[PDB]
Amino acid sequence: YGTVSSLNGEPEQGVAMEAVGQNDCSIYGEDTVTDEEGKFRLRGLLPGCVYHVQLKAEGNDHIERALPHHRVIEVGNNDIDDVNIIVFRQINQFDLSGNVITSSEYLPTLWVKLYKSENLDNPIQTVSLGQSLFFHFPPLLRDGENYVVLLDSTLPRSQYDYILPQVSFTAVGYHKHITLIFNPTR
Amino acid sequence: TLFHFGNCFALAYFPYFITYKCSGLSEYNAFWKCVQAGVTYLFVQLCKMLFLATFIGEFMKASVDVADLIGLNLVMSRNAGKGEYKIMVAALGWATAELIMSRCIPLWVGARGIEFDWKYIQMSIDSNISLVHYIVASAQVWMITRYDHTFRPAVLLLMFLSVYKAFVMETFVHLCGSWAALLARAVVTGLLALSTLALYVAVVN
Amino acid sequence: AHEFTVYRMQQYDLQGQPYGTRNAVLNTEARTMAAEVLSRRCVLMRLLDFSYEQYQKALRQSAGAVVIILPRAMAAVPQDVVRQFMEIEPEMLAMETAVPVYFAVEDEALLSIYKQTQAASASAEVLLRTATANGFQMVTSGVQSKAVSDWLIASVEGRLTGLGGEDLPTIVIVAHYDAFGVAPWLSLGADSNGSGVSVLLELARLFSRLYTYKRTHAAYNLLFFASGGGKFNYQGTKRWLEDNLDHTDSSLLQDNVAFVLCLDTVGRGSSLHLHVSKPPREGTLQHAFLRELETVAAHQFPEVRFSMVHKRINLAEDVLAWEHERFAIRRLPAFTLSHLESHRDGQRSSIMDVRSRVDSKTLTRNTRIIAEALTRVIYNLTEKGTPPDMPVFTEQMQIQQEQLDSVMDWLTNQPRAAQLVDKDSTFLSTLEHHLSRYLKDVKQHHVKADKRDPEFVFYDQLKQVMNAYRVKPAVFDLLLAVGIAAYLGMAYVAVQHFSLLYKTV
Ligand SMILES: *[C@@H]1O[C@H](CO)[C@@H](O)[C@H](O)[C@H]1NC(C)=O
Repeated sequence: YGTVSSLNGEPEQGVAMEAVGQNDCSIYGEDTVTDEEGKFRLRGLLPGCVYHVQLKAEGNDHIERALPHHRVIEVGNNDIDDVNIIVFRQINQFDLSGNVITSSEYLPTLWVKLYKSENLDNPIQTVSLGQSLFFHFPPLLRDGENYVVLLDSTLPRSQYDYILPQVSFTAVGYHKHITLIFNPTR
Repeated sequence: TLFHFGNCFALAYFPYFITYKCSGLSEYNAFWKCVQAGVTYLFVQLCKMLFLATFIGEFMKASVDVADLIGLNLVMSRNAGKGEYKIMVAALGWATAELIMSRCIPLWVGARGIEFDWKYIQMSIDSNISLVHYIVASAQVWMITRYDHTFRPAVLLLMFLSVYKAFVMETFVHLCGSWAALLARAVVTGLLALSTLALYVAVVN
Repeated sequence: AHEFTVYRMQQYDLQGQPYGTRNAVLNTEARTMAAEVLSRRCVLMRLLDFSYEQYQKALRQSAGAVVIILPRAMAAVPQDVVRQFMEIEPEMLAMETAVPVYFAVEDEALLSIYKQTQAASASAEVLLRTATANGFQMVTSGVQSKAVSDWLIASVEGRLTGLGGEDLPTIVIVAHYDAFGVAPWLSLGADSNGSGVSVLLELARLFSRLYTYKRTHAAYNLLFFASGGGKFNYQGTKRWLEDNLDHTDSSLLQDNVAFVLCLDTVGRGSSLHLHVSKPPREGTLQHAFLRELETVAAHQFPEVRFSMVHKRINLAEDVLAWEHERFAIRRLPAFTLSHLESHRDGQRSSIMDVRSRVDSKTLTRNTRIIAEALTRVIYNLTEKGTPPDMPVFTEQMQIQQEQLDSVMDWLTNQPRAAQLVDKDSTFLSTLEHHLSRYLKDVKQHHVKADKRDPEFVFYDQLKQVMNAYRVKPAVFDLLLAVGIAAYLGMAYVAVQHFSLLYKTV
């Protein structure tokens, strides 16, 4: 008998809600999908055992966390009230980033790449560094997808000597800060 | 360090003046002869530079030595008189040419400033020993000239082989300190000086 | 003739009174520390034996210049000497020393010249000393420092709109990216507010991630301000606060301004202190945020001791202590967060603040604490349940340790002194881009000088190149003159000697 709201206060809808018991009461417990208001109507009020409201493993794919994972509530000679849990959705973007360590004069002559692993000859993104030592490749999706960050500069070997770095950041996490280092000589 | 430049110039130029005043300059007024010798030395230096541009280190040194010997022989043959006096008009002229060359202009641009490297005093020392080295070269020229006995051509060939001793010693030092190298050059040049005076007392007849 | 690069001491002016060295020309011998005259002579000391009594003796003796040979590594130097050089710095800087002070970097030839000068300075003996008097002469290049009259102190500002309404409270976060040490070109400033601008950048990233999505879009405007012109009395904040208050009538700095956070030297250390100019009034937003901060620092991370520091505003000091002072002057709620406990501590400035002095773990923990306190106060969580025995930033929003490390490395990569970061330098451009990828309405405020009673006039010629010319006194060369006179006499005799020898045969 509480509410399941989001971080700001928006009432989440379609979130599975149940209460799993402990001790000998582990066999008792029901579930209830919350409504638009976030007012769940859990039933099965048996005293003598503490309850644990927490998010069902199945049927809750879109929703990532429940910040108060469990709420200890003492079941006395009455009902429970004011059980609020805040929840976060599952962000799917990757939000790539990463600085570049190089001299100032070499910066305008650089474009970082996003060569996909399966084909190192067909880049999918070519954000130019320009005058800023920070590239912010537009967000990607995260499911395996090994990538490359080959730093493809315009400076040829005819007047300078350099080696272009190559970084693989197989996308299973949530961020990355590739730090390509470009220090040409001669 | 202008006064350092003064001390180095006093070390270098003054012995030439001493030789000029102690060798009877008024006998020929060798100023014209010295100028002609310097012009010949400049021409020989230009020819050596052209040969080096056309064309390992030993060959360049040998060519430079041959050109210097030819110029000294021409200068000596330009005048007739006492053998010691043609010796003087050749050697002093060539030595003055060397001093006016790249052992006075660097002495001007360097030194006189704030830095002090012993290189300048070393250059002055080497310029002073170049006087006796060119004395030896002129002695070789005189042995070549003054008629053709008692294995004199063999001794002249030995002196010619011993010539380019400065380049030989420089190569040896490169293969082997700066002051140690200068001392070694001084001793070998002095040994050639004594060999040449021995040749002179042998040839006086 | 060695050609090393010497970085000069500070030459900034504030409110009209000068500070630091006021000379950038020297042409004297290099007489290191000895009982000799030491007047109008460059004095060479090494940081390993750089005592303050010795330095004050050098300055009082009117030396030609003072050159300090910093160790090349600047990290292998013993920590006790580092602490002593921390305690020497604020007193050394706050003076009108008319003798140039240059800081150099160790070199093999530098070690050789220092050794020779040390041997010659301390020490038949008189003539031998004159003969072997290898005392070098050091001369610099360029002309005297000229007052740069058109230096624009930069400032990067970015907004974050709330959920709905035109009266939302506007929490403000500021951080002065610059850091001045005893040498502007050597003032990397890693543990200084350069470790606070990194936390500000990470807070920007995290709150941008939280605000982009509707369901976590809280109704609290966040005005981030990576201010320039920092330890120089916080001019960048002064001009920004003046232009957003009295010149215009719009902008969020007047509507419903909530607490104004300020971050500086928030890196190393196991203690966090929230400094306030005046105590928070009970019930207001500042008191709520302070309660959230104390609850977080007492329940989530017990390893940090937390305590308010209430320093009353003082209008007599040269600088306004913290950064929240300039905000509290204009009747604006503000407080500063710092690992320090006393503003008088010289742990700031600190050319010694190399990158290896800000521990990444401590920086991450401090960022966690600050970000969680802000999240709890902003999102009204405290009166919603959510016991403080479990965090918000566990997964999918974890404070990126790699990002913090890379940002810190980039900040320390180049000097960040306010006199060297141009209005269009790649440091400022990269900072603006980084803030622009996460914020909205990012721009660049500038303060020139007000051109009347100059609030600040930074000077130039801070990276002069100095030449180590070998030289010997004229007495040596007089000895050489006597020698060459003897040589000339020997040569004069030698002509007649050889003539007699040839005659003898
Ligand atoms: C939000 O906070 C305000 C004041 O901090 C309070 O009056 C209000 O009740 C809070 N909202 C909720 C849902 O607790």
